[PDB]
Amino acid sequence: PFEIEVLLPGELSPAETSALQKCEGKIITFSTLRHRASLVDIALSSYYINGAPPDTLSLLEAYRMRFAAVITRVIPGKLLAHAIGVGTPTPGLFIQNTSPVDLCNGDYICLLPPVFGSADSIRLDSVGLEIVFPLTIPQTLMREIIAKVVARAVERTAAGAQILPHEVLRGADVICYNGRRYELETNLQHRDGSDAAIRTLVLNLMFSINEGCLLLLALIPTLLVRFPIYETISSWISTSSRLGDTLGTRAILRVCVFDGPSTVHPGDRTAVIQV
Amino acid sequence: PFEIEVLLPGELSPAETSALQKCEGKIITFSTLRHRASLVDIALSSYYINGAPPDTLSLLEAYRMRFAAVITRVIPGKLLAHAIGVGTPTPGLFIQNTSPVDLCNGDYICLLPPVFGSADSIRLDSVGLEIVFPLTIPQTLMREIIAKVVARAVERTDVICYNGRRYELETNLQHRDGSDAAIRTLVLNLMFSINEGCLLLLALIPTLLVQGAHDGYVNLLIQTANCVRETGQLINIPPMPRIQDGHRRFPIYETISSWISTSSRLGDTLGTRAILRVCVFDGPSTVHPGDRTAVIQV
Amino acid sequence: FFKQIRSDDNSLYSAQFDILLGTYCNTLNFVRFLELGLSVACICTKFP
Amino acid sequence: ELAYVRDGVIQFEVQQPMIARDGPHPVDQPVHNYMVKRIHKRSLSAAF
Amino acid sequence: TTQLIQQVSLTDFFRPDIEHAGSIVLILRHPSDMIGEANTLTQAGRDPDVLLEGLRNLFNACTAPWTVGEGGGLRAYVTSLSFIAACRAEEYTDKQAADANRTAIVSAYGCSRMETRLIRFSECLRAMVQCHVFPHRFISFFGSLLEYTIQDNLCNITAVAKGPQEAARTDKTSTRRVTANIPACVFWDVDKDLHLSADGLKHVFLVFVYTQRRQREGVRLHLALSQLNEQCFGRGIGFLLGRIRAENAAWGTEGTRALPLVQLSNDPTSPRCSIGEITGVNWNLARQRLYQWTGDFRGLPTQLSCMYAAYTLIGTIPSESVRYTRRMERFGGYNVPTIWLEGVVWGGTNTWNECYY
Repeated sequence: PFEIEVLLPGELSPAETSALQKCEGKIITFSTLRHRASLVDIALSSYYINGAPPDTLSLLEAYRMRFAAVITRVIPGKLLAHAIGVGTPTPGLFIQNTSPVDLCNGDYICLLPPVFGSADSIRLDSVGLEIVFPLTIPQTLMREIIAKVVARAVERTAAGAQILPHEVLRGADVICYNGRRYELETNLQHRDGSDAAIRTLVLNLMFSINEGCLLLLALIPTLLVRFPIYETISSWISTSSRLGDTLGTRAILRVCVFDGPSTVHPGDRTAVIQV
Repeated sequence: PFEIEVLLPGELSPAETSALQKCEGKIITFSTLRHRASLVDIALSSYYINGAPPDTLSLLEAYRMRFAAVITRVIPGKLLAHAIGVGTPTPGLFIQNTSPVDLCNGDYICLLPPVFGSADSIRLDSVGLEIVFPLTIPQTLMREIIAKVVARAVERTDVICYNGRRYELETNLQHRDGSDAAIRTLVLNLMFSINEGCLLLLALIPTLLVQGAHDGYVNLLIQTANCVRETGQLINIPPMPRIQDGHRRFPIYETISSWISTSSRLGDTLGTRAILRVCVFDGPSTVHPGDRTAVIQV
Repeated sequence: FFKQIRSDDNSLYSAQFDILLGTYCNTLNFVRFLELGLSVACICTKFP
Repeated sequence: ELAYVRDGVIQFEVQQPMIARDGPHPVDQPVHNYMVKRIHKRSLSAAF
Repeated sequence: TTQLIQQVSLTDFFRPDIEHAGSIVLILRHPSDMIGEANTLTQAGRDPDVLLEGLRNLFNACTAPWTVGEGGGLRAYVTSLSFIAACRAEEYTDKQAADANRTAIVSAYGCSRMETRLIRFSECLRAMVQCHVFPHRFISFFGSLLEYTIQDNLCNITAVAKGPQEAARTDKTSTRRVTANIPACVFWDVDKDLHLSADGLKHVFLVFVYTQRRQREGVRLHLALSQLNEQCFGRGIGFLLGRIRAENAAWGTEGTRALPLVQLSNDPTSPRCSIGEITGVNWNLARQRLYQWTGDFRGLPTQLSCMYAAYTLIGTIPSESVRYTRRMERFGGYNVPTIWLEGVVWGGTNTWNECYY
């Protein structure tokens, strides 16, 4: 069984130690797998690129390019973890729910960057670094969640751009799972993450669809009864393939509960199996 | 752990057995999986489609059709290979770098036929066959090569910059029966990626061109694009229709959802899928051509 | 303070102590006036 | 038994002398000092 | 080497008493999500609450009907494969095997409030595929049944999750080993239709064929066993289902001049619209015409209205030259033709691939 030991720093405040101990079954993400590592690899500081803090697109790409692990137990002077990597037979692997939606038996686990609300995370001001944890969600909901957030962004952009708004609508977007609705982003104000972390994402997702469903028409005008024309096709194919590889869906864990409560709520810890 | 044992033909010369032992960590393909097999299926002769050596586009499909395997310790008599595709635990797996480009940690591996200069391959004059080995390149290079090959095929019916060095592609398309299949599978996705939602995205073009200025970022998005850059100053885009049932429906949802699945399927249908991930323990961060790395099953 | 564990939930096999690695101090010396070479610059005497 | 050391510590204690002078300024006072120092841990590895 | 999954549920769709050990068991999502998805994905023009009408009557003919809405954990979670096979038995090609299994599951069960339950479930699926709420995202998969305990109308069952089939110990039957058993109606191997050799390793898939017409929809359930690749199965299925694909492409949606962009961009002396006027001061007289195109595309077949199948990998068989055996044995008080699969390793994540072509 492969395990990682994260070295706890010296001279840490007791409130911070307790806050860390509270986060028992949480997913951390390591760049290169090694038995001994430091807190700089776990902190957000290792995730940001080009100097600026990371984007949602950057986080989605890092979640693929980077390896994962789960915290197993916290010691007043040490911190351990177990990988979900190569072949390790981790016994008694348990995970704590971080998403507002519920989970049941036989659901597969997938990772996301925080999109709904502000990410909750530990932050040591003594050392001066924060440790953000990725959201865990079932598989059947992530496609819908991504589509809805991009649609909300594009609708906001369109309402801003058009001289007049087309406000007439159905109410508010909702996500229902296990007979429980979420009702995300009630108010129009509080543009916290409207264009803070999904800006480049929505830009690229608009551009690719525009290119595609304009090039089809430009190539064949029969549909509705000086110029390269080939580098365009090349670039479109390349961009579409890269964006699809980025916005993938790959299950990482399966919730297997034995002799326990089937449905679990945000905050409970459940034993899972390595897929 | 599943292993397939390839029976080497007898009477083999010392030169040929040494050349084969040189091949230690390479990928091979099997049409049908079984514990005992022969050398004919590994031979290039098994790739023949009608009566002749295959084409690039036919190999691109044979690779998806066939099961994959990785060679391991070879003995003078037999040839040992482990499987990849079917879910099977393999501890301590490794692959030999066959591509001219270099690999680093956390890189997904794909499989493409030899597109660069004449492929090195073991030849057996006594047996009368040769064994070509597939090339392994990262995902970005794979996507770019596939896009360029599809564009060249369209043109018929190439330079690539990676790590600051320019490589040249010579593609083979002497066959024709398989060239139109790529066209068909491209146009199918192009047609299915259209629905009632594109109207708003196309009308949102003038504000996009506006935001392009005083941004410094969208300009690059605009320069690589040609269709929108030409249409924003050439088409009028009549203003707007209404929605049939706008009181409970959301029409910009399907155009953003279905496109995700279309894009995820395109990258796998046009070429090959990801097969492995490189993750070396206690090794170098980057690997040079010809060296071996420890990789994990996808 | 009250708590009870179901059967056995670790949190007991966590022997973590603190050690003191000894102390170090210093003892200053004392300088006498006559032992210095400056005493040959004057004649000192005691007058109660 | 170093694997469970959990931040051992060491400390010092020094005191400095003083001079007897008299004039248009306040008098001195013997002052004492106290320091403390922590440890740092690092390992070594080799393959076979 | 193998793992198990337990869950308690109501026994109105599953009876661990009569069902043989080693049969497939599936689970269902909360029905409350169906309406939240239907009212937002229903095609324009169609009525969105016909599913609600079809759904309410299902639980109205089911025990404890006053327990819908809260989802406290005491609903009809799991179901059996033979149940859906009997609900849609009028659509399988093997006429006699279908109807035999139907009468068998009717008689072995309560047989009093069973026929009504079946017809409610039938139009329930029919209304499910009426507003694009396709029942391939609400039906998951569990392993073969291994052990069960029931006292009345409520059962606790445990099944295998993934791994070898005969690596467990049922420990109460005659032998301690079980093998996979399926009704002969759902079994459909494609290689013997595609005319290729059947040797080596073969994968297992579940398919959901969809028919979309006016007031006539159909949904079967087939357990395909083929040696074809992970993704190549999609191209293989279309060759056999080429009829329904074309039927749907014409009867799926039942509820304008081109523009020469490349032509007028290849030639000069066309009305230009340089960035100097899009800066945003008078952007209406600059774009007065520049073209008209009178263009709009509202009613067109989407990739979701032409879907006809959705498959998913379940398990493989490493032993080459499989020898599946078909025979008739008693199921309660009636005989049904069952096919027996031996040595099948479960696994694979629950991801559905939709064949829309």
